[PDB]
Amino acid sequence: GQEKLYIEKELSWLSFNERVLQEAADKSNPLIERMRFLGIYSNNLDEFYKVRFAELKRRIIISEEQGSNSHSRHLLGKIQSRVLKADQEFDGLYNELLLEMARNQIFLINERQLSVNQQNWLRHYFKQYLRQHITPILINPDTDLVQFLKDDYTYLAVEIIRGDTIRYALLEIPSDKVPRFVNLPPEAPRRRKPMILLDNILRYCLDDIFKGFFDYDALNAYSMKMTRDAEYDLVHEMEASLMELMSSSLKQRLTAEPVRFVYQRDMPNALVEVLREKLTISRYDSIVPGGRYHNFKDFINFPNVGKANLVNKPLPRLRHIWFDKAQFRNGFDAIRERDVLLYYPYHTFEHVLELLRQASFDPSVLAIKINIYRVAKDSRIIDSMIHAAHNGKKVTVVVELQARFDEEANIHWAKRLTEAGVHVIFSAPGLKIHAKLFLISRKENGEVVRYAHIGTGNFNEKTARLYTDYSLLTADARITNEVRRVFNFIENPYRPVTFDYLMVSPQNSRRLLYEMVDREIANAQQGLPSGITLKLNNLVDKGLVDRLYAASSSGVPVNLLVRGMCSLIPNLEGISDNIRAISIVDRYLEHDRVYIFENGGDKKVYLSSADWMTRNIDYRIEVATPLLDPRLKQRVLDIIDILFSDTVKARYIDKELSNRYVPRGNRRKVRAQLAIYDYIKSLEQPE
Amino acid sequence: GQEKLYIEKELSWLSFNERVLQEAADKSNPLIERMRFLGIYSNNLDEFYKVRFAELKRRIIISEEQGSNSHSRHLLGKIQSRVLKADQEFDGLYNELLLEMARNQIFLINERQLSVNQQNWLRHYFKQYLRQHITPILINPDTDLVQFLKDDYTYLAVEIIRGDTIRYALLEIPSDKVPRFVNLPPEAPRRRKPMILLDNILRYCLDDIFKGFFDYDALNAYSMKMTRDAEYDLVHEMEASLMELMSSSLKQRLTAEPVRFVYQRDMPNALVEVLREKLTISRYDSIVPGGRYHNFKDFINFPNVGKANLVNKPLPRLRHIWFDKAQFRNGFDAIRERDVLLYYPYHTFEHVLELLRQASFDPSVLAIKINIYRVAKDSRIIDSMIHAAHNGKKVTVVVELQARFDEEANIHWAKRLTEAGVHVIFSAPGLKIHAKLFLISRKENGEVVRYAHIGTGNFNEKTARLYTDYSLLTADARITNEVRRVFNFIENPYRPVTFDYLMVSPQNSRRLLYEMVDREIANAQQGLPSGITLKLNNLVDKGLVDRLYAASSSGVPVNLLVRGMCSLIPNLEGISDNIRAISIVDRYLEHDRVYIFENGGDKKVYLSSADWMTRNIDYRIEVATPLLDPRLKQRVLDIIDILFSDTVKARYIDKELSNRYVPRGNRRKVRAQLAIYDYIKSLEQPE
Repeated sequence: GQEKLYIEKELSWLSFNERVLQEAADKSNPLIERMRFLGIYSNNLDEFYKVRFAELKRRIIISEEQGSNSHSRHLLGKIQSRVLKADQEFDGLYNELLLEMARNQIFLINERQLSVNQQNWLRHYFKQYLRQHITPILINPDTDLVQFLKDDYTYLAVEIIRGDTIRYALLEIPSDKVPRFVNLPPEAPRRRKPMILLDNILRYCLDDIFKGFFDYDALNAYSMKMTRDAEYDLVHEMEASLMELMSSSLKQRLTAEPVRFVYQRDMPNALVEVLREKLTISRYDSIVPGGRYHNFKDFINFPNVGKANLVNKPLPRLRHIWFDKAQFRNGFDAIRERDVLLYYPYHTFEHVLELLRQASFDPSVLAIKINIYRVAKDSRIIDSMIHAAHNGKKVTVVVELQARFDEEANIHWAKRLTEAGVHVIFSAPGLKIHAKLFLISRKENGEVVRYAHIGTGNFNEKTARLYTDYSLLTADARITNEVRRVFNFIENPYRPVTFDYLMVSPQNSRRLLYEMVDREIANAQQGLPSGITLKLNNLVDKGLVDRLYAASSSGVPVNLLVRGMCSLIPNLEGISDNIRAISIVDRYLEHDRVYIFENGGDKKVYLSSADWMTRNIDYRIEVATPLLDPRLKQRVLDIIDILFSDTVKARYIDKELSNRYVPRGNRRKVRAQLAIYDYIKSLEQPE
Repeated sequence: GQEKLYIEKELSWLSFNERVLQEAADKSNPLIERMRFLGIYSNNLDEFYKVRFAELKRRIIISEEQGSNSHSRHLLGKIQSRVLKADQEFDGLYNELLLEMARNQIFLINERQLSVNQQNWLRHYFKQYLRQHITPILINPDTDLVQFLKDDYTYLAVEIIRGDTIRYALLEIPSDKVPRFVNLPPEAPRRRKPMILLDNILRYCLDDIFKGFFDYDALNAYSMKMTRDAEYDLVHEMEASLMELMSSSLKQRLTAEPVRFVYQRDMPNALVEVLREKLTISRYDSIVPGGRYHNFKDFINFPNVGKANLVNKPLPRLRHIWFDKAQFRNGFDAIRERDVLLYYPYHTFEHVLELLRQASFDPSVLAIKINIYRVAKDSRIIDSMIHAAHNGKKVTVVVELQARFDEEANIHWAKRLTEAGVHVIFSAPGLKIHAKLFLISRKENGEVVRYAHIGTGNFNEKTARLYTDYSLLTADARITNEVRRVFNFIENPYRPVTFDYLMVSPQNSRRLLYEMVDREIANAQQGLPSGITLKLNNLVDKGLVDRLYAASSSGVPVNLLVRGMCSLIPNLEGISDNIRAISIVDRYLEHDRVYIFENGGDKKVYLSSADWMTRNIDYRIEVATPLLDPRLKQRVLDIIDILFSDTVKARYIDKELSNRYVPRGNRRKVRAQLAIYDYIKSLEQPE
């Protein structure tokens, strides 16, 4: 190690969540929206430790065992140094925001700050609404918190003192059943909006919770929280001579998933100890003191007790007028006529859902093939496939059984189908189909005509609204056959398969990408117009990054738009002098990755679902589509223009991880995510 | 057969549901409440055919096979003659009520009566809300409605006409997902409240549902509904030499559960035929034409678009102040102090639920035994038993696995418990524990003290509110030990067991009842004061009835209050000259049966859960409790007084099944179910 050629993705990520914090600070966002961001920020860091950080640990360990060769503990340090520095910054904001909220007449107060009236109000409220959910868990020598104790929940450790006697009991903050923020009755000026945390209501009612059956001189409560690291598995597909030589002392010290125990700073050491034991806090397990509150994630639902101004105004999802043209009898005619490209959340997912409902009873529809990844809870699509089954249609449904977090939510999504006449097909052990396709075939007088759907993100009717994704609808055989192939590839991957238009992970990808970059590089070494323009969530894969460094050094211009991690360092004398990269963190979540290559003058524009990360190129099922229709190719190009024209949310990506905001020169003030809406909105104006 | 000594229970029942209809007619009830009654009436008759009537069939058949000896087909006739006569009466009311509703500015109109504006309104409404739930089921030669077709749902059979061509398709009225009554926008006077049936919206949009993929000159829709008879099993416990000799032609013709097919009168015979087949309508299956609408049961939720007046005013459930007395530290002290008797729905079930939540963490609570019959969906009691488990408490839970209709809802209520430390105990094949007890033991300084709960109805937190039930809470060992025994009896019934205070079905009952009646009879044949006063839901059991006839003829006075069936004929010269019986059908449902015997002068008062019906005395687990506390014994006596003092809802029971209303002589105007409230209300006034 000498002069960083790339940026550690884990550090790049910290910087990414920091950009998220900038949203909490950014005064241009409504007050309540900023509060909620704090929740996003927290929930992210939460997943950071549960997954990505736990992953890094292992790698650094896997390194050790027999041959660790990366300045790992120097990175670990940098990591927690950025985190601590952040935590103190988080603390600043929360304070600032608390003040600001008060200015707007809202007051998040604690049990000690109650009025000699609200007190009597709470007690009543508690006995009439909360009590039933709050039942002491007694800590006895045989009680084994180990099991029944809820993972990631907040608990209140109660200290029951009677003389030199001390009994211990737990109180679960029921954040699931009851709202975590309760509005107290306005003391004097009816203007004020006072609220208290559910945690502090309990803290305030400890006596009413225990006096009925316990004798004590005093009661003390301290909060604590316990979290387990995520599940491992995909790291042995390299441990050739490693996992083989790897000693049992390391397999046990690598498989065993640790436990993090967090407790309020002033919890009497005796109680901490009591828990250290009851919670099997062994060697590899972590014990950390700190704070009265945990689960700041719960701020993602901070209610809004002010005027609408304090909250973002919801944009109505738009109908793509094309589907409505009276010259179209139905959805299949609209698509047969022209390739249709929808962009969520500006458009309603309601079209794809209408289409699928049609195919389920349209006499001409012969079959339907479609995959169920991480869709919305209890899909309305499932019901449709059932109808199609009941109406004939050869219905084929692929269900992957292990996503990133929405895994066990597709192990039930099956026994049902089969019974009605559906051919169900499960993905291998832990394989992820991050693409979301569906193929529909229908006898259109004599001939069979296939209509496919290629969706960059997933069928989640919840994902369309917080995420921005594409949805291509086509009858173009060039693309149609390719989707058909994809589904075949899934059912029988043992059989050789090739794709001429789609980029399919992990069949081509690497090859298909290297090859496109290598061509721009070629045209650049010939002085022709070249260009690489990517819009990804993460740019990390070693190979792909170097491939870009190469493009830059060969004169090829590269414009990146990565909202998350970016191990690529832009502006490196002789390495990446022609690579400009920014990040836009706004309301919505980018779920759509694009690829745009100059390819001489005839630009190739791909809509993908994969980030330039190793796991997305070589280990999961991903799909990227070229836009054969120049009309649609253009639309995507405009949108990408609005994006790179942002001067409100865009930030620079530098080898300094500064997250500075792109300055608006004499150029216009643009906020992509909003301009994008007006762009779409203008497309749906009566022809 | 000559001079009916008893009344056929099936006829008595028809008369009972007729009393229910009288509620729909009774102008003293708010308009919307009367509408909803029509639904009750319908839902009842619905269950009448699914169960009781299907049961009678079998008996009459079981009679046949080798030896049928009851004027069965003479009864069948009487049965459907009362039903037809009723149906025509039902029709009258509905019409009258429809008129009355209009007077109040409400108009339930059909698709043909829409305005040339609401039409355009519906279509829009349909495409934006209903469409997604309405997907044509195409009827093809291979389609087998047989399976996937929903039982008891309403379907619209659509006729697609194109030349001399006719295609058939089904449309399911989605009463489960969408409200069955939609409010249309007021045409001219803003006063009017126009609404249409969901069935008729479809009927009106047939074109918008099919034009997209079908070519036709016309579309016709006709409603139909299919119902299956309930499940059989408890009739072979007598077929000694019967079931044995019984021929396979009868076991097959007796087990096989028929299917009832109902269709709109004018459905083209071709379509009826199409369905006769698709629906495997075999021999024993029933096919019946009639009406545009089915499922009148859906009227139990008829919305109220008028002023509160049109709906019954909800009485707030009262706290039993006794549990609140400051001299009581907790629930166990209130009960240890005095036997506590709660009467629902006047009181909140909230006490029993508070008590159970305490026992789950009260250090002195050692164990808890309790049964899970037909409780409310996802019990809050289950969670409590889990805590108790987690807190030590030897928790024992009995789960019967087959109730009358809430059966499979207790097959899941288990795997959960065991895991946490709960001793689960399942009831035999099809055994019903219609009692609802729980025993709690707690070390009260040295000694162990048991507190039991004896509930006449079930733990259903839904049942407490439409039903009127008792709930006795006591620490009296005389009763405590007896409950303890009950639970033991359940766990090990193979072991001999005896009860000295509780009436337990089917251990004593018969004996315990015969014996009490026989004693009054004795005191009556000695000129002493005797009396039998029952409050039941049904008085049918042969033996018990004759036992009463005997009491009457021996001079013993008998006062019956049966809301449902009553095979006993009151006022039979020389048979039942001293038996006065009435029925009160009001808002609430009687789920509390009492028993009261004069017993010399020292009256015995029992609170039971069993009706005087054979299945409740000899085949199910029932529990009746004597009221050892004279204070509580008195309260029940007052309530029973208010009841028999009713002169608003009380009806006479006669051998004419006239359902005449008890006339208010110069006596006061009383409405028990309301007076009962004021009685309780007065008991909870600050001491």
